[PDB]
Amino acid sequence: DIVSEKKPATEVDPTHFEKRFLKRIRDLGEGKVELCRYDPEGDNTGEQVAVKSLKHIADLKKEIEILRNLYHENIVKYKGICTENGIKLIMEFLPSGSLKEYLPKNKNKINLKQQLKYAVQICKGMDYLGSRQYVHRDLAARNVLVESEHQVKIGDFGLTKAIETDKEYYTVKDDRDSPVFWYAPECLMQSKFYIASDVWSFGVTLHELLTYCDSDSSPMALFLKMIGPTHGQMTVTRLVNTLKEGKRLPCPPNCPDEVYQLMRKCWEFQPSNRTSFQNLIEGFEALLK
Ligand SMILES: Cc1cnc(Nc2cc(N3CCN(C)CC3)cc(S(C)(=O)=O)c2)nc1Nc1cccc(CO)c1
Repeated sequence: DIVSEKKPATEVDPTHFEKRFLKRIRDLGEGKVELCRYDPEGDNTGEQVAVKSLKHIADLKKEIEILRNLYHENIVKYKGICTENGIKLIMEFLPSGSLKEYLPKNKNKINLKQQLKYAVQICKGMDYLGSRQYVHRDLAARNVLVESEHQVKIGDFGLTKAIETDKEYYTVKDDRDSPVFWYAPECLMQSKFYIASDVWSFGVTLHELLTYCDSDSSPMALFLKMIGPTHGQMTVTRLVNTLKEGKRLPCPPNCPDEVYQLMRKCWEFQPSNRTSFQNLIEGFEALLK
C-alpha cells in the first residue's frame, strides 16, 4: 500500500480569518482600512469587520501585536488576522465612524455633558495605553471611533510605539507624515515622544470635540490662520516659533472657561508641567457632578 500521513485532529482558531470568506464591501479610509463581511456560510449573514492592510509589513505586524494584547472598554476590539509574508488586521466594525464624521451630523444629540463624557472615555483609554508603556503618537478626533451616542473608543494604533523600561520617551526616525498640528513642541523640535506628548495631542482632540469637528475650526485651519497658510517647508519652524511665544488654540465657541482651563493644562510648553490623564479624568468628573 501507498504510505500517507496520519491526519492530526483539526482545531479551529477563532482569530484566524480565511481569505476566501473575507469579502470586501467598501473602503473606510487610508495603508488602508476596509469594511468587509466575514461570510463563511456565503449567504450574507456573516459578521461585518474592519480590515487594515498595506497599500511597512514590519510596522503592520508590530501594530497587530500591540492591539492583540490591549483589552479596554475604550479601545477598539482586535478580532484576528488574515495571513497570505502578507497579513491583514481584522477588527470590530463601528458603523458610526469617527468623531470627524459623527459630530457634524449629531450636534443636536451631543450636548456639553455628552462631550465631557466622551473626553473622560478618551482619557481612560489613553491612561490604559500609558499603563502598558505605550505612546500613541496620533491622538486626533479622526482616530476616535463612535461605538454609540454614549461610548467612544480609540480606533487606530498605526503610529503606537513602546517606551523602554526606566525611560521617559521614544525617539522617532520616520516622521515625513507627522500630524504636526496635534504635536507637542518636544515632538516637533527633537522627535521625542513622552506620555505627556499624548496629553498635548489630547488637548487638541478635546478642542476638535468641543468644535464638533468643524473643518473651518480644525486645528490645522486655526494654526494656519495664526502662522500663514503659504509657507510650505517653513511651516513647522513657524509653528514651533508660535508655540514658544505662548500662543495656543483659542477657546471653542460656547465652551465654558473651566473646560478651556483643563485644555490649557494639556498645552504647557514643558512636558513635566502638563496635567496627567488621571487628573483630566478627575477634572471632567468634577464638572459632570
Ligand atoms: C477599526 C475601525 C472600526 N470601525 C471603523 N468604522 C468606520 C470608520 C470610518 N472612518 C473613520 C476615519 N475617517 C477619517 C474616515 C472614515 C467611517 C465609517 S462609515 C461612517 O463610513 O461607516 C466607519 N473604522 C475603523 N478604523 C478606521 C477606518 C478608517 C480610518 C481610520 C483611521 O482614522 C480608522
